[PDB]
Amino acid sequence: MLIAIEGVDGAGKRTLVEKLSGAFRAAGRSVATLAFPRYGQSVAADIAAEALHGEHGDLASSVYAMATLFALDRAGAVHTIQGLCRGYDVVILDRYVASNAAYSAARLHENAAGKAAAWVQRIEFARLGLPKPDWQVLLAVSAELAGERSRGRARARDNYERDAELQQRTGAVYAELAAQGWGGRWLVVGADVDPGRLAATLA
Amino acid sequence: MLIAIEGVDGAGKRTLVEKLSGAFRAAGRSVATLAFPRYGQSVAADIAAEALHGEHGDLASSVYAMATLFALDRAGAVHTIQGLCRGYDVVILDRYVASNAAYSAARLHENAAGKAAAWVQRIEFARLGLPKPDWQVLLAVSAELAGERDNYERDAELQQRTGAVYAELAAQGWGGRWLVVGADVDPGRLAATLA
Ligand SMILES: Cc1cn([C@H]2C[C@H](O)[C@@H](COP(=O)(O)OP(=O)(O)O)O2)c(=O)[nH]c1=O
Ligand SMILES: Cc1cn([C@H]2C[C@H](O)[C@@H](COP(=O)(O)O)O2)c(=O)[nH]c1=O
Ligand SMILES: [Mg+2]
Repeated sequence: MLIAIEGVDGAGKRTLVEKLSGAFRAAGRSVATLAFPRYGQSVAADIAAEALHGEHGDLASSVYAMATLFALDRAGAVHTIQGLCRGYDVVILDRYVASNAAYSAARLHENAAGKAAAWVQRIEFARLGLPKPDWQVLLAVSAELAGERSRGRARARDNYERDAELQQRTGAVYAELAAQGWGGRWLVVGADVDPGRLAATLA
Repeated sequence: MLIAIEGVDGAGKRTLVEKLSGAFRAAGRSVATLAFPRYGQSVAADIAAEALHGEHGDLASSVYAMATLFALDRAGAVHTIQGLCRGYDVVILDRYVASNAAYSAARLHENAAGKAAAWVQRIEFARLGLPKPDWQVLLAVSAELAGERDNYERDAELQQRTGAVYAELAAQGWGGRWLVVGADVDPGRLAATLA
């Protein structure tokens, strides 16, 4: 059971993942969680983070270069994810493939029907062989509240987080992805969602 | 001993790799060779080539992104390089870390003493762990002779400036000692000089 948690920056994903893990375990299911990008476990991830903070020359200026590094990070995580799914009943991922599609489209002012979304789909699911998630849960939230959360919980904000319009468009692209079942079945929830009920719903 | 053969497209690196290897073997030394980018064996390498052919949107428009891909390709070969270095007296690499410094600087109109070349050293050698070559052999060729024999290959201006950064990397001893040679260099004398 592979579950992916998606959403904009400051949406509260970490928290949702926490509550959901407990609920699942409460219902006796073994849970494992993994977050992307894998800071500290991937050079591709680390360079991506440093790039979002202005480092590495013109790296961050390329939408596809950034998407590639995140995709390369997940690719190096294929055996890790398969290993988790084998050792636990529920594997929960804080951010996954859909993140790349939502942000890349948003940075290019494209929607779910744009080239970037389709490109991410082919690259990660078809070529890099990333395991399709059984569930993609979009934690939808107020753009203002999310923006403020990042501002408060800030370590300094990167170039994506300081881009209020990028965040709004990313929220919108996410909604389109969820509505059309991009990459599988989605579940849209709010911050005030009941863990136990959500868990019972997903599993 | 780890040896890297550097040079622009059309310099004749493969031929030199072949001759130098035969020379070392004749001198009673085992030799293994490896070529970069590892097209067909690396995803980073393949995406880079594809990007150089107009694929993957705006990826190729970024100098550092392209540079990062070639470096990640080399990173994936560290274990292979370390295995060769343990098994053979001489390991010859057709294109290595200096290629990234040369092409990146050339794309940015920088010189061997600039930011990009310094960046490549900080990334590949220390962060990624690529062994620093004992010798970097530059098969120097003028733009005219090279021109006589993707986005990069098609750019003569880029090829010319790349040759220029190579000439400077060699003079400044970027990443270690260098040797400049021509496609007519005598294998035996070269092997004796590198021994
Ligand atoms: C995982 C991932 C993140 N991103 C974006 C979303 C975030 O702005 C940023 C970093 O991811 P994030 O999980 O927000 O990291 P941090 O812990 O540093 O806040 O990059 C992508 O564009 N694609 C991806 O595949
Ligand atoms: C290995 C490597 C190649 N390149 C380049 C030069 C070539 O134009 C292209 C592919 O190399 P190739 O022609 O030897 O197969 O990528 C870099 O810019 N940096 C590197 O580190
Ligand atoms: Mg974030």
